[PDB]
Amino acid sequence: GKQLTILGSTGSIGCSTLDVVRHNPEHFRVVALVAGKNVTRMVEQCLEFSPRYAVMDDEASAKLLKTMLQQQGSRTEVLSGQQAACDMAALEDVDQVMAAIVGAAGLLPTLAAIRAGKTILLANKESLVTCGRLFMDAVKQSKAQLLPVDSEHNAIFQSLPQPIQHNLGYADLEQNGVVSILLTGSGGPFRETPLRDLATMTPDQACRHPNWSMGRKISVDSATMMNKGLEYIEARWLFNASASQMEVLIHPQSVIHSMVRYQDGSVLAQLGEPDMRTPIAHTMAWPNRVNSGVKPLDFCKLSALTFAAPDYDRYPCLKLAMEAFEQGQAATTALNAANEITVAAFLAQQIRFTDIAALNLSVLEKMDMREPQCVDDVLSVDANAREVARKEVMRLASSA
Amino acid sequence: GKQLTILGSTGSIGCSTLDVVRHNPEHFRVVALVAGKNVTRMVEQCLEFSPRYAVMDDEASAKLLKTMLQQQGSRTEVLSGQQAACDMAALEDVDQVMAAIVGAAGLLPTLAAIRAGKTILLANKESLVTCGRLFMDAVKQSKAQLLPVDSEHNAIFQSLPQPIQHNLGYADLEQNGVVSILLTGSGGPFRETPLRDLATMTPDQACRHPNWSMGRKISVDSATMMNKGLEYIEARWLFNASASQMEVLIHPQSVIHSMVRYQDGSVLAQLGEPDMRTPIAHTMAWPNRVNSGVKPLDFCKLSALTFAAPDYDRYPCLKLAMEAFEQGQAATTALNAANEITVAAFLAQQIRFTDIAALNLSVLEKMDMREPQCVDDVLSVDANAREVARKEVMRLAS
Ligand SMILES: NC(=O)C1=CN([C@@H]2O[C@H](COP(=O)(O)OP(=O)(O)OC[C@H]3O[C@@H](n4cnc5c(N)ncnc54)[C@H](OP(=O)(O)O)[C@@H]3O)[C@@H](O)[C@H]2O)C=CC1
Ligand SMILES: NC(=O)C1=CN([C@@H]2O[C@H](COP(=O)(O)OP(=O)(O)OC[C@H]3O[C@@H](n4cnc5c(N)ncnc54)[C@H](OP(=O)(O)O)[C@@H]3O)[C@@H](O)[C@H]2O)C=CC1
Ligand SMILES: O=CN(O)CCCP(=O)(O)O
Ligand SMILES: O=CN(O)CCCP(=O)(O)O
Ligand SMILES: [Mg+2]
Ligand SMILES: [Mg+2]
Repeated sequence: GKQLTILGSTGSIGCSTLDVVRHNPEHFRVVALVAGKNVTRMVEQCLEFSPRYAVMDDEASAKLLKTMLQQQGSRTEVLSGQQAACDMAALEDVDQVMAAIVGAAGLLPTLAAIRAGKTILLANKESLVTCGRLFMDAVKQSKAQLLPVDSEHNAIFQSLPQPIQHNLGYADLEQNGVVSILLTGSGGPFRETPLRDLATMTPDQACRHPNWSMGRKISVDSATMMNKGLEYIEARWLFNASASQMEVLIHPQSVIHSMVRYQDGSVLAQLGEPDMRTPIAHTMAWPNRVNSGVKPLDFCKLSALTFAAPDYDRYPCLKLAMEAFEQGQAATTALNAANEITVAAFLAQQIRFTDIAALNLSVLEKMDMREPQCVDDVLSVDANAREVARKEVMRLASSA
Repeated sequence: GKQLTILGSTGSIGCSTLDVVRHNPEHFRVVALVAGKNVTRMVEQCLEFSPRYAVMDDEASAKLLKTMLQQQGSRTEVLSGQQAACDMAALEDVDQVMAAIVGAAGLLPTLAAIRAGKTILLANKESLVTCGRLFMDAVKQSKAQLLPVDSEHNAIFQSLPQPIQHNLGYADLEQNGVVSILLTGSGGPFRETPLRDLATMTPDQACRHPNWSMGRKISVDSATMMNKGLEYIEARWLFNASASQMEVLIHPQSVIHSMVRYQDGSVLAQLGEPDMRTPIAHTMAWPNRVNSGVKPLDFCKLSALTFAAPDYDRYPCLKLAMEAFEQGQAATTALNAANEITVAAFLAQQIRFTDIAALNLSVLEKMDMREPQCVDDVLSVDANAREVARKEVMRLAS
C-alpha cells in the first residue's frame, strides 16, 4: 500500500487521482489532502478516504472544515496555511505526493516534497516553467523521483528507456540511444484560419476545443500554442534535452500524446483517450500498472491521424517560449506570468487574440533579466512581470 | 563488442544484419557466417567481415567457396552441412545468433543456439509456428534470451515492460499490466477489392505492395493475411498471450508496426520506416541502441493513419490460423506447410488466388494428425501436409 499526500485534492486532477484510488483501495492509502477554499469537496473526500490530515490554505476555509468534519464524526485533523501544506508533502511515512496545486502557490509545497526525497507525481507546470533549473538541481541532490502527470510529458516518459526514467533530467539522451523528444499538440481551433483573421477571433472562438475539456485559460493557451511552448520549456529541463533534441509536431486528433525518436530509427509513442486518469494511474502504479476506469481506445472509431510542422507566424507564442528558454529562468518565468495576464485580458475582451503574443513579447523585452537563485527570487520575477504586463494591457485598452 | 553467428547470412535479413554491423564495427564481431548455396554473396561477406568460419549447406558450394576464398587469400575456415551449422550456433565465444535460415532448415540450428543459451535474434517463422511449445520450453530450460526480429513482434517487444522482455514467454501479462497485444498489418493489395473479384486476381496483382521489400511468397501471404495469421500464432507463444489477449488490426499505411494495450488505458506503439535494419539493430543492441542506417521517419510526409477490423470473409486464412492454433502444433505446422504449397501453386498459375485459403482449409480437414513431441515429429507432419496439398493442387488443376 503506497502512502500518498494529495496537493490540490479538490481540483480536477485531484478528484481524478482520487478516482484511481477508489478503483484500487488495497493499493493506495490517502494520508493527507491539501486544498484552497473548496471546503465542500474536501469534506466529501475526507469522509470517504479517512485521511490522517487535511489542510486548507485559507484560514477561514480551514475553520469551517475544522468543525464541519468534527460534527460529521470525522477524525481527520484539520490544519491551515502554506507551512502546513509543505509539511504534508514532507510527511515521513508518505511515499508519493500528487503535486496538483497550480501557480506560484504549490511551488514551495512541491519543493518540500523534492527535498524530502519523495516520489513526485508532477501535475503542475509552474515548477519546471519557472524553476526548471532550481527544481532539477534539487531533485538530483535529494534523489527524488519525478513522474510527470501531464499527458505529453507522461507519454514521453512511458516512451523512454528505463535508465532515463530512473535518472530523469540527469541521464544523457544520446548515450541512451535517444535522438529526440517529439512533443505533440492539437494546434488549436485556428489551425486552418487565415493569418489575417486571427486578430479578430473572439474568446468563445478561442476556447472552442474537441479533445480535452479544459478551462478557458488553457484552451486559449492551446490556440496560441503557448501551452506547447510551456511544455517545451518543461521537457528540456525534465528530460535533459538540447534544442536539437526537441521536435514540436501538430497532431490534430490528439490520439498520440507524444513520442521519442531513437537511434535505430524506432519511434516509440503512447496513445490513449483524453482522460487524465490514465497518466495519473501510470505514475501512481509505476513501474507497474493499475486499472484507472478509463475505457480502452477503440482504433476502429478514430479520425485519420495526421501531423504537421507548426508555423511560427501562426503560433508566435510557441517560438517565444523557445527563445525564452535560452534566456534563462527569469525569461521563462516572466513569459509565463505575462501570459497569465494577457490571456485573462483577452478573455475579458480588453485586447485582441493577437495582442497576447504581442504583449507577451513586449513584457519580455522590458524585463531586466537576473537569474533567480531560489523560489523567492522566482516569485519576485513573477510579480514584476505580472505588473509590467498589466500596464501594457491598460496602456493598450486606454489610448495606445 | 558482441560476437555473433549469422544463420542465413546471404539472405535479405542476413545482408541487412551485416549492414548494421558495417555501421558499428567496434560494437560487433562476425565470428561465423552460415548460408546455403549463394557462394558469390558468401565470398564477399567473408572478405569484408573476416569470420573465423564460413558454412555452406551444400558440400559442393562449400568446396567452391573454399577455392574462391583461397584465390582471394582469405584464411576463413570453410565447413559444410547441418551439423556444422549447428556447431556455429553454439560456439562458446559467441553471444548472439541471428536465426535467419528460412524454413525447416532453420529448425535444428536455431534449437542448437537455444540449447547453448545464446541470445537469439529470432528472424524466422518456422520455429514458433511449428515448434511453439517445444522451442518455448527449450528457451525456459537453457534460459536463453529471445529477441524477435520480425517487425511486428519487435514493435510489440519494444512496447512491453521489462519484466516481460526478460522472461519472454513465461512471465504473466495481466500481472504486468498488459491487457492485450495489438498486432497490425496492412491488409494487402486487395483491402478494398470487391469480394467477387478476388477469385480472378493475378499473381502480379497479388504481389503488388508499396509496403516492405518482400519476396513474392510473402507478398501473397500479405494479400491473404496468412502472414498475419502466422504472426498471430507466434505472438501467442512468444508473449504468453491467450486468444482474448490478442487483437488483430488492419493499418494500411504500416507506419505503426504493432502495439500493446495497458490496464490504465495507455497504448504503447513503435513506429518507423519499412526497413528491417531498424528492428534488427534494436535486437542487436538491446537494451541499448545503435545507428542502423535507416533514415528518420518524417511525420510531415505521411499519409493519414487509419485502422480497421479484419473481415474474415475477405481474409479466411487469418481465421484459419487462429483456429489452427487452438488445435495444436500439428495443425499450425500443417497449415504452414500447406500454405507454402498452395501459394507456390498460385504463383505458377495452377490455382486461383481464392483457392489458397480453400485448399489450406481442405488439407487441415483431411489430416488430423497427433500433437508432435519433437523436431522429427513436426518435420513428419510438414512432409505429410505438403503431399496432401500437392494432391489437392493436382486434382484441382486436372
Ligand atoms: N487539468 C489537467 O488535465 C492538467 C493540468 N496540469 C497542471 O496541473 C495544474 C492545475 O491542475 P488542475 O489541477 O486540474 O486544477 P484546479 O482544477 O485548478 O485545481 C487547483 C487545486 O489546488 C488547490 N490550490 C490552489 N491554490 C492553492 C494554495 N495556495 N494552497 C493549497 N492548495 C491550493 C485548490 O483547491 P481548492 O479548489 O480547494 O481551492 C485546488 O484543489 C497546473 O499546475 C496545470 O498547468 C498538467 C497536466 C494536465
Ligand atoms: N524479410 C523480413 O523483413 C523478415 C523475415 N522474417 C523471417 O526471416 C526468414 C527468412 O528471411 P530472409 O532472410 O530475408 O531470406 P532469404 O533472403 O530467403 O535468406 C535464407 C538464408 O538462409 C540460407 N539457407 C537456406 N537454407 C539453409 C540451410 N539448410 N542451411 C543453412 N543456410 C540455409 C541461405 O543462404 P543462401 O542463399 O546462401 O542459400 C540464405 O542466406 C524466414 O524465417 C521469414 O519468415 C521475419 C521477420 C521480418
Ligand atoms: O495535457 C494536455 N494537453 O496539453 C492538451 C491541451 C492542448 P493540446 O492538445 O494542443 O496539447
Ligand atoms: O515483418 C513485416 N511484415 O510482416 C510486413 C509485411 C506486410 P503485411 O503486414 O501487410 O503482411
Ligand atoms: Mg498538457
Ligand atoms: Mg512480419
